[PDB]
Amino acid sequence: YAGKVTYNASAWLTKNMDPLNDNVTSLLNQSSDKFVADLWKDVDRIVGL
Amino acid sequence: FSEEQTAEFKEAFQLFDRTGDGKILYSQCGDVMRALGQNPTNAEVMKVLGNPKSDEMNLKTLKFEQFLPMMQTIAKNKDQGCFEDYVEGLRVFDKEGNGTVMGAEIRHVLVTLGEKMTEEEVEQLVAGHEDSNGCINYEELVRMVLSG
Repeated sequence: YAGKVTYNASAWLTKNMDPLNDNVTSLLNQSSDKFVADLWKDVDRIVGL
Repeated sequence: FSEEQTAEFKEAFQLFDRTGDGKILYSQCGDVMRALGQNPTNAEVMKVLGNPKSDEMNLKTLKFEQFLPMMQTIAKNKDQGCFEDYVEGLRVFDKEGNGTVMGAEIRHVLVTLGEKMTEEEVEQLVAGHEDSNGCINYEELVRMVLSG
């Protein structure tokens, strides 16, 4: 309504996907700190191939 | 020491007696040192005891003027273990770093390492300081032995 907006689409795929080295991540999962271990316990979602 | 508190120190020694005979043994010595104000390494005691085995440790007697040089020799004592050393001391078995350990390992390490404890020595010390997952948090357990 409030103006024609330009969006640009380069890199959006991996933005709606979020991939990472699952290895370092699974170790961030097994961390010491309550924060890092709460923050990263969600390892399942990271994609590797 | 002042004759003020030394009067009191004497009384607690006298209240350690078994019969009245004036003679607290090389055994109970450790508790008298404690109860006055100390927390000796069982080594600190053994040092001023003169290195006995169980036999003459049980058989040899002390009197107060044999004890007061001992209590005095420790008291103005070398290095006294802070909160910070102690937590890291228990932190050792935190498989990751968490701030927490299972009350089974903790009950055990004190019954296997350093100046080893009995179950009796451990349970009274530790119990009710695990949580609803059976983790003892060490940080408070350390503070507990300090302000006690």
